[PDB]
Amino acid sequence: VQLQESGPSLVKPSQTLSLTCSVTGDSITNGYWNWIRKFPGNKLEYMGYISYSGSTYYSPSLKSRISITRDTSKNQHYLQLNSVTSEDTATYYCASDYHGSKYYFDYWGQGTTLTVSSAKTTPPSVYPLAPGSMVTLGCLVKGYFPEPVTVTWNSGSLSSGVHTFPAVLQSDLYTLSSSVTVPSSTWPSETVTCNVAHPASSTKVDKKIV
Amino acid sequence: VFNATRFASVYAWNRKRISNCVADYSVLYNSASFSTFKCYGVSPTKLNDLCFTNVYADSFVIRGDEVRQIAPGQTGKIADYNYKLPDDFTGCVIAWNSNNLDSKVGGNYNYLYRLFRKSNLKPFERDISTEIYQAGSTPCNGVEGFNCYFPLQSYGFQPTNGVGYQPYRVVVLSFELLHAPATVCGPKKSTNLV
Amino acid sequence: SNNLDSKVGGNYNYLYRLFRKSNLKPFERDISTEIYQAGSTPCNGVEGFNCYFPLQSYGFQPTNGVGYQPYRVVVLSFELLHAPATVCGPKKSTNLV
Amino acid sequence: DIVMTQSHKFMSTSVGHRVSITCKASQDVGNDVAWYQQKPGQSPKLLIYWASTRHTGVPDRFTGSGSGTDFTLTISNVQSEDLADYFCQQYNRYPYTFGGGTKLEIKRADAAPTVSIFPPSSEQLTSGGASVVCFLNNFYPKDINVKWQNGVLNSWTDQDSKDSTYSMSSTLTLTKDEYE
Amino acid sequence: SNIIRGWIFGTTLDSKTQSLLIVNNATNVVIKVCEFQFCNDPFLGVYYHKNNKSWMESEFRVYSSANNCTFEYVSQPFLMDLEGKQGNFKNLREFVF
Repeated sequence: VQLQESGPSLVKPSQTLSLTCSVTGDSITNGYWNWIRKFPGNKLEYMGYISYSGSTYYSPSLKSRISITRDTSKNQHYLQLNSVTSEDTATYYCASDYHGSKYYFDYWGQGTTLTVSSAKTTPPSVYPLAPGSMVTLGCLVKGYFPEPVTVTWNSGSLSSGVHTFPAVLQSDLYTLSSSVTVPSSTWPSETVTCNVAHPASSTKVDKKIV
Repeated sequence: VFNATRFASVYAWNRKRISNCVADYSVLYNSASFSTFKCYGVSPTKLNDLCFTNVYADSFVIRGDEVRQIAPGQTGKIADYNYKLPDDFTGCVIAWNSNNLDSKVGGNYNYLYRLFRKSNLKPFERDISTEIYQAGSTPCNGVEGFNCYFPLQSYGFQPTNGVGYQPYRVVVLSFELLHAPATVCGPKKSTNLV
Repeated sequence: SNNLDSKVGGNYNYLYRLFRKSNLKPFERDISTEIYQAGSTPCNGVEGFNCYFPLQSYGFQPTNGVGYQPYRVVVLSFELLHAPATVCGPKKSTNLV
Repeated sequence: DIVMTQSHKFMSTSVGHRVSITCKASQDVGNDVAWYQQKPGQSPKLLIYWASTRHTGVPDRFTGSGSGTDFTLTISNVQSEDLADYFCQQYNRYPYTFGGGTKLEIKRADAAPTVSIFPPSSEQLTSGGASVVCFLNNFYPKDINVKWQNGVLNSWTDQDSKDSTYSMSSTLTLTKDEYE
Repeated sequence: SNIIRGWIFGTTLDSKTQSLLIVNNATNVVIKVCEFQFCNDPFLGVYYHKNNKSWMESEFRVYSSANNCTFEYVSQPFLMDLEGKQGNFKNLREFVF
């Protein structure tokens, strides 16, 4: 079967984090579904799983802050992570146990990014940079909090010549900086759209360079 | 062992007589199959090259915070009071969760454990007595009193409790390396007589 | 050292950094001694329109007192770590009979 | 608690040799060894199941065997595209708790990096900003003495697959009064 | 005839760790401990062996570059006799490492 990861991306600490992985293709009558967490820094921590009969197990990495529920009629699985903190920010995935054709299979889902923080939201200010064989364009993100946020070029479709720099430490806020390269054969016929999004406040800013 | 219906208490556990065979080393628990991952006594993978005389499948149900206390020569709340492994213990202790298997409506109060005792347990020694004995440095002198502790305690096996108080079924790989003629070996090829 | 680093009119041959982002780590050597430029017009190595010099030059004059006198500063750095102590003078002056 | 004892977090190898990743566990399974593979920027996929076959999309060079303590992942003729995260798990009993992890790298010789400093643009000076961008190419390893450090936003990328080197980009975010 | 000059020591003979080599270029006996980038075949070279040799050595094909040096020593300078004499072996040197 195929899973689809979902859930809220803004959860305050010392609360209950809920997720939803829907099963598409077959009902919850045979098989096993597990929940994993992908931490940055070459780490993959396992949390647990649930079964169709009702028996579940828990990983000994968490003492008493892990609980997995599901629903047979809704064909969805749930994850209840209690006592969240800033170190629990990781990428979530959903897997499924399946046997068939004399081989073992472990299908994977899509994945989602969840950010757990207690800081308040701050709307960013996007300001493009005018140029003055290759053309140098820029898009500065000044006045945003916290670090980091969603920042890409052409909605992730542009990867050649993209140089993403980390933020600097000002007195109160942070400031991003990024610059790409565009040849003169497309300038100024083709424009580059700077896409800066803020999932913590549902702010999506689209600025084009012209 | 893990496909059984239920296990007995920590003092009157149902063991299986295992002799004159080779254990199933084809499908076992290595890459953290269960919660508890502990081995004591000897090197943890020196089991196929050595033979063992008396093998018993000691299986009992404990809490979540008591699965790492079963160890030879190590103190604990159930090691020196309920079950003491012998000095020639060469196996491992590994337990899995049984919250949806051993629980019932209202809680299962059929499992008990001894918390205090007058002296430490001998190697390979068990006791099923439920009487009141000396707790610590101050004896109770019969009935519970004179500022002493209560030895006989009961497990709070409830399905609405925390994960640390859940019932956990254990399997004790009681491989004893004694001077007796051994019966259980590993899947190895022995040499000839030189 | 007023015999070599003291000239009439001011010694504008050496520079120093005026501003930066924040504080620096100990023993951070930066060899950036050229004129910074952020515009399109080249400054050609000299100052001019939109050609600022943040590396200001010092001033050494023989008519100045002890406030702006050239000090040949030699910093004697010492550090103890897990490495064995080697350079502080391996021997000393003793006597014998 | 699960104690997955490993020798080193990062293992060095070369193109054409044999990768040796050993999960030094304190137990034994037998003939059921499983391994994982997670490429950087992709989803974690199944790599080795039941210690004798492979998954869809897995080449024939990925295999795993061992007995007792040392379970060694065997990769013959390792290419530059085999830089991924490997984890130790099983498929015999539930739950499927993973292992520590091992990131691979290509052992090469060190070299002097190329320093190239570019001047900032004219649009940042009008708004009141500054950014001194300096690039460093063809260096090894990722942790060297960068020369042109405090306040400079250094960011190192992954290992290159052309000549087994690294790449990085460092900027100096300043203002109008700090640059002039 | 003064062909053997020194030796090359190290872990894997590259710039990964600190390497040890001694270069005898017929002027000084210098021992440096740096991270030398050794090639597939390091050696030396003497020019004009037939005529106008002048007992000097100029070519250096040991390593490409080096960084993070630890030890460096310069001995007493001398004049190495690079004359192509005929006869028996004259220099007998033993070394224990």
